[PDB]
Amino acid sequence: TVFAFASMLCLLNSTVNPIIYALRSKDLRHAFRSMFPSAE
Repeated sequence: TVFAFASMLCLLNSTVNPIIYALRSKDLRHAFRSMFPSAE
């Protein structure tokens, strides 16, 4: 689904990435705001 990539990129990238997350660690950045349970 490269379209999902181009989309997430156009979105998650253009709207927040060329600042700090860039794209590395982004994987955790949003997942953190969308996944991290903080159990341990």
